Amino acid sequence: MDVRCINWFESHGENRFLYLKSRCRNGETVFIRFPHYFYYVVTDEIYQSLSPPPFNARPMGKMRTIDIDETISYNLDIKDRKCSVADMWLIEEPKKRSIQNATMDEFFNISWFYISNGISPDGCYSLDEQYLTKINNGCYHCDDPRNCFAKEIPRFDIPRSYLFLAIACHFDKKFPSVFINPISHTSYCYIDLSGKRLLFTLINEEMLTEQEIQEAVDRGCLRIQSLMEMDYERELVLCSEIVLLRIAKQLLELTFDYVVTFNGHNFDLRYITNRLELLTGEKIIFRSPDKKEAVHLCIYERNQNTTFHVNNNNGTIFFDLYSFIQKSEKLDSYKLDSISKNAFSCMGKVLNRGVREMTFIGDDTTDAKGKADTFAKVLTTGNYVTVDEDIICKVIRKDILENGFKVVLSCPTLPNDIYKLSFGKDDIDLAQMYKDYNLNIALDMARYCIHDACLCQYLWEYYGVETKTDAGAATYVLPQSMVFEYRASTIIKGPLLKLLLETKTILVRSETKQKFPKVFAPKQKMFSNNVLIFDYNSLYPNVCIFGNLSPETLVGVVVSTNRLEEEINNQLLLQKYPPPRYITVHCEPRLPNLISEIAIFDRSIEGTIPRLLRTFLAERARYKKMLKQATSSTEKAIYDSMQYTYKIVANSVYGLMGFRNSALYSYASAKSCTSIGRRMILYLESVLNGAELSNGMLRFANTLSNPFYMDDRDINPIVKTSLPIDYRFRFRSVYGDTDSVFTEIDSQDVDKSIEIAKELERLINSRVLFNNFKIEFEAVYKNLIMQSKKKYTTMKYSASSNSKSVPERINKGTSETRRDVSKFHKNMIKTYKTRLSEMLSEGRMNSNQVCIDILRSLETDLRSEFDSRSSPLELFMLSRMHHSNYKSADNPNMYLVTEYNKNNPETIELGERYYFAYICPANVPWTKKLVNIKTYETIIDRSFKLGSNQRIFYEVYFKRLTSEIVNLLDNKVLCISFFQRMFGSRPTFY
Amino acid sequence: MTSSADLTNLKELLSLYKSLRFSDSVAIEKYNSLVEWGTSTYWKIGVISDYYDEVKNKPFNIDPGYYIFLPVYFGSVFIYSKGKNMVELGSGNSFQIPDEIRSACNKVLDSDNGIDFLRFVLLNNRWIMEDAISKYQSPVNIFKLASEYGLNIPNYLEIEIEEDTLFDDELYSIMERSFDDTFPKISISYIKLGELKRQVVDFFKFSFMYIESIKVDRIGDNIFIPSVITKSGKKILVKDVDHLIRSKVREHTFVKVKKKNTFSILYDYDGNGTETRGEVIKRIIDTIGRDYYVNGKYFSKVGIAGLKQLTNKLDINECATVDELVDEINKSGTVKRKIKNQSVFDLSRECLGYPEADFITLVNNMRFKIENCKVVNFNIENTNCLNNPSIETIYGNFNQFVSIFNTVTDVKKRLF
Amino acid sequence: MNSVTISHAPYTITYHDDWEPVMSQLVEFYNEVASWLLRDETSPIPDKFFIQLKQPLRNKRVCVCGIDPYPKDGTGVPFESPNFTKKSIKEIASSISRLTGVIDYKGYNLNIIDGVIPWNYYLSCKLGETKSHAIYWDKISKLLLQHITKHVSVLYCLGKTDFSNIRAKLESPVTTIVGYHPAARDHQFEKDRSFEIINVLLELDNKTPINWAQGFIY
DNA sequence: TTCGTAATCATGG
DNA sequence: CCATGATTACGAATTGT
Repeated sequence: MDVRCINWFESHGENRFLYLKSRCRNGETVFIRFPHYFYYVVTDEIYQSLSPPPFNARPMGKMRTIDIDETISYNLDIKDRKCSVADMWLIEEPKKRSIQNATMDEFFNISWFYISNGISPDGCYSLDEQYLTKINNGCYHCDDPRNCFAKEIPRFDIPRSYLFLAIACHFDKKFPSVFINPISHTSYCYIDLSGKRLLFTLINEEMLTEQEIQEAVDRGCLRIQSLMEMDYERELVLCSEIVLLRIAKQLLELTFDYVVTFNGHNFDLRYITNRLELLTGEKIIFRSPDKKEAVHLCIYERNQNTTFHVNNNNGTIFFDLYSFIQKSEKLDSYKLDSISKNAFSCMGKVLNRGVREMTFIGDDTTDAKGKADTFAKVLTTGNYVTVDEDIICKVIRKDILENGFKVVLSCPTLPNDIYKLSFGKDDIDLAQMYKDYNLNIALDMARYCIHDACLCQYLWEYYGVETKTDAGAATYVLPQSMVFEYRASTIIKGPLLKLLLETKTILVRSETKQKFPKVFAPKQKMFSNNVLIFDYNSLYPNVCIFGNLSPETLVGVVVSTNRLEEEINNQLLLQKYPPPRYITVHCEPRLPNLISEIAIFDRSIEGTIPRLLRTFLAERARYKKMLKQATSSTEKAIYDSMQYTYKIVANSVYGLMGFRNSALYSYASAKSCTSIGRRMILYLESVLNGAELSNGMLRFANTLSNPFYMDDRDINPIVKTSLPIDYRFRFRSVYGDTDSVFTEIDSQDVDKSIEIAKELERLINSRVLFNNFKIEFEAVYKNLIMQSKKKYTTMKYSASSNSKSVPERINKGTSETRRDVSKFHKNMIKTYKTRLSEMLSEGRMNSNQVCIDILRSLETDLRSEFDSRSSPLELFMLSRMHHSNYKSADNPNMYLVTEYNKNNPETIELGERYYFAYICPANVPWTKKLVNIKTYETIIDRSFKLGSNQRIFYEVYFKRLTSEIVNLLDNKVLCISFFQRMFGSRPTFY
Repeated sequence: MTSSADLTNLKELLSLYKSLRFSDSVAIEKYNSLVEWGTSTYWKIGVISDYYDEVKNKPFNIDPGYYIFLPVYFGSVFIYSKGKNMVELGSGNSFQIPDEIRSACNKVLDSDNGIDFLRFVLLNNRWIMEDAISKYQSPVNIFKLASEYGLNIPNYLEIEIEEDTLFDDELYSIMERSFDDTFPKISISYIKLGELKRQVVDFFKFSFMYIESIKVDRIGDNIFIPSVITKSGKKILVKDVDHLIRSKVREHTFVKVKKKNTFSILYDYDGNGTETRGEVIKRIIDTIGRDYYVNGKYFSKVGIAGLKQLTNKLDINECATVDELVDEINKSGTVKRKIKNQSVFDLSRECLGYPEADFITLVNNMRFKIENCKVVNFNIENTNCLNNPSIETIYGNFNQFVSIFNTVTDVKKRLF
Repeated sequence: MNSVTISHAPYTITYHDDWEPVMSQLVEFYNEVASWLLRDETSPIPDKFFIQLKQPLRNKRVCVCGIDPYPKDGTGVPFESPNFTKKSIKEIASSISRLTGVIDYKGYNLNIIDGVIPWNYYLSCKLGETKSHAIYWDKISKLLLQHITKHVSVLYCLGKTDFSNIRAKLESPVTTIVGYHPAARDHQFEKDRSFEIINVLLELDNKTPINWAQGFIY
């Protein structure tokens, strides 16, 4: 009776229980039902003085309660912390009960259930049949979870079941609504417990005039008329709306394990449910494992932006990849095709050319290990392939090799040998295809829909959602379904509760929390010399450990409003509070009248936050080692999930220390952490800048003095290295923040830079730094143009790479998807960035010669475009969403669309996405001063031909373009002079 | 919401808005916090010159009826309302007054909720009553209550008017003789029964006269008020140093002056001159002497003395040497808590009567040297702050502040 | 005061001037909802669907809202019961009598009082199926509520669960209080003190109080 | 919760 | 007086057709 857990979910009826869904070795599904109680923590005297005795009480032993409230002090006579040591009791109430002096009230009931019962949310257990009572088929009841889960066993592999689905609706002019637009296609990917994978697609028949249905049936598709006569092994099935929706409702009702959809909670599921309701009163029903609760599907909202969730209670997890990707890691755009571009990419070699086609070959000897396999696996259902991140091509034939792939695309010939392949945008307009509906169009949309449905699966294995879910549930002590639904303040209560019980301590705030009230600027932007990147090894957790910065180890906070008291206090502080036992951290005063604020922390006994951080760091290091010494794929995935979970939970401490409604609120600790981090960053930045490498020695710009107090280490600036004698390099420091530091080396030989970076890292770690502060060499950047860490472009070489290596084109901050900028502006930005990157590698660039050259090029291009008028109108067309939900009085855009509606037979509704541009009489010459622009915007339709009496405002687009270009570049006076000469305005920098 | 605590808090806000007073910092902070709470919980909320009508300056016929007449005196005016501290017009700062009168005023106010606030008149450490403001009870009944506690009460006259009467200057003189008060009469406020609007009468007249010089006279413990003398020797009362500086008085020059039937007062300069207050302050200081520094509303000494200051504030006997000083300090048992609950810097500041803001600003701009937890040497770091002559005077007196600070630290270590 | 025409029933809607500047949007959202509503009989008749547009929004200060109209014998005016038989109106009348101290009473009409508007969030419902038209009316309800919110001072909600996240539904922040379930078990609605806080804020909004007794029927 | 453009208003060189 | 500077308001950066 060995079971592995999958999910834990609660019942929200009149009688509430808790559910365990588990699988055995064979593959059977077992549901176990527990009663859920309300957990309270009281003191022994409080327990002995309750008139109605609690339902059940369990001792916890002697706990020490500490008041962690902070009081200022304008002197050095500080009152000691008050601690109360007493026996403590834990009680369970079937119904909610209020206790006046209950403690530890910021922890969830489910976490108490787990920790008291000694059950991990996802372990493998040999259950006991004595305490389980059968009530239905597959649903049992348990009353004593403590003894039933006594035995623990090593994990064992189990199968799983998945559903992925996609929808394609009809639309002509606007975003579809349920009342006017039916479903054209639905696609399903299905994985059962037998391990067999099925794919199928349902096509509507109301757009398939009888002859087309007959020709499709003769072609090879299937036609059905009732619900009972559908078989899944048939790939394509033709049916009406009613039966299609009935099959959708039937499929959504099974007891799956994961129903995964990209943005399906807002559009797909809602669309199906509402359309089914309109067509027929029949509605989807979910039932509890005990067959006692029946609920209907109604998507609800949570404001975290708004994230939609399903009200299922049958144990299935309705997962939405969109929200997970949004809250997991940061991208430029969160479109499906953009994520596919960033995820599935490879490099291939051209084997054939000629006519309008090309043959690409891909193997592991070209890009890396596993990239070719992933690209080939996605290629099974792919339709369009993106090449060189510039062109989109239609696949004509594809052949999966034994350990690679080959593909033939319809692309123009290109003068190269190795190119980059990716999956991305599709050059198809669905509105036109829906206008002329024929069987070929229907089949091709069927292929698109099935590829879209499978892409969710491919992303699901790419991101490792299953292993990460299990790891997070185990570490956080939380049910699976809610691992990716809560913020940082909730995923920290489990480990914090465990640490509090292990240390036998309680922290209380017996007051109220009044609500008390940096951007780094790089020295230069265009670099043209190599940049070494270094990453700090978890600066905040390590420095919190170093300073013992915890709420319960704060000796006091001493403030002074005058130099008299400040000097006296500093003298008495150095007299009575000596190092290294204590530490004193200056901070910015919390009130305008204060001039000095000092917080004192004790290092005699380790705190609670440092203990949690040390535990997290040690576990992550152990899991890194275990992953590095592993060979199987499953073990590697599990270890990667564990290390990622520990990293993501250990990096949320600093934020929670500054949150009022958190369980780790500490103002003094937060300010101390920030100040000490700033001090360490400044010390490293000062010691690196100007340090040179002469002969076989390296000299730093300043003495290696500890910035906190006296240390027994040697402080000789000159350090002996083992690099070649002839090397003579001088380094500079440009940028530095919490998680990285940038260093500047004046050369272009990547191999020498890499070796010197490795040696410098070793020397800094062994000699310059101290205690548990260390750094790691990350990458080498070339052609660096940067405003901040939000926006920059460069070429990236990894640490373990040589001169003959493929660069990584890093570019972020720019969206390239903002559909209200231009079509001409984007192309100009791309060409000018390419020219900048081309001239930034020449060798003789300095600072004040790139700006003049780019300015002259911009002169030539802008004047040529203005005097030529050869650009088509479609490149200068902008678009905007129409909606009359506007405040104020007029907002002339409403006036413009109303006038167009009045003066043209074509009518624009309140959801139509309309095009507009700038047109003027052609007789006006170049204008420098600018006036209002809203009255020069005109709406362009399909039939609009630009008359000879009108032209387009080149000046507006040129001003926007030159503003964006001037946002780059170093010199200021030249740029402002150019801008004043051209458009007669002041540039808006930053 | 279900409990009535929220609606009780809401009517508390409504009452506070009905009696809004921006001068009280604590009340304003509490009101702002409550407004923030209301606009955060409910996502939104809807949230004494006006008490006086136009002053009468010419004779006019009066409406027959029952009226109450009360002289308005010449001096600084204070207002004290329930739930807030005392308020002085213009800036709204605070001041320290004995707790006995605090309790008496609280007992007066809490008896009747209709009394909005009480009016205080201060002139050269002399506190008297002028008028009362209540929407339900006439002040006549509460003069008896105020006199019962021993607190001084003014002269009020209740007169019933039957026929039309002209408020000519002769009537004003007859009324003033009827009052027969030694204190100066700056105006007369008279009220009609049953009317919430209370109104005042002040006849005005102006001319030009020559002042010989401006002197200053001793009033008490480091409190001084400027005194102006003329050719004829008549004394002109001055409101404060602020009135002197804002009236733009000039030495050995003819100035325009306000007159009443019994006394004459200087008045504000309403011209469009370009004179700057900064140079006027130093000119007045030079005319009156460099041994003076302004504590806001008054002037103070710069005398060295040194040791004859702690005895006065401590309300103890005279001291000669250190050992007997320590013995006499120890022998007292009641004042000890003031020593044991208050710092040293502010204690020295009170002992030498230094201003709060001025000294606090000064001590943050010039460096010290501390040895054996004692002050030994000091030196100025930035000399710009010396531009104000008061800064220079305080810097000159700082040589005695350091010594008294050392002595206070010595005795503090000796006691504990 | 003008009229507009609909392709489907009522085929004619008469509206007041204050409701003019957004009413046009309504018809655009109505021709895509009208066809489906008429399939099943609804209470009341479609002819009384938009009679609440008559009360001008200039002379109103407080708003009372209901999630659904009366399932049976609907008349159009929200919270109206001439026979005084509905549980909700009975509870409202009893609470008003208790608050005002009036012992003898016969009926109450909320439309008589000047300053308050009787409003329903869903303007139609099927008999025997409470709240069976949320999807049909959603957009129209949001539009009308956002318009009425720009004229009323304080908004008093009915139903804790129905309007739980009403703050997110309205973009403009406006003084709002949520009321309890009118027929809540354990006499929860008896202890409610919404009428006092309503006029406390109304006075705080520099507005005259509201004479509830005006709505009484004798 | 972000930023960037456009129209308006307001202040010291 | 007005170029210069600083506020205020707008609206997609949205995602699913």
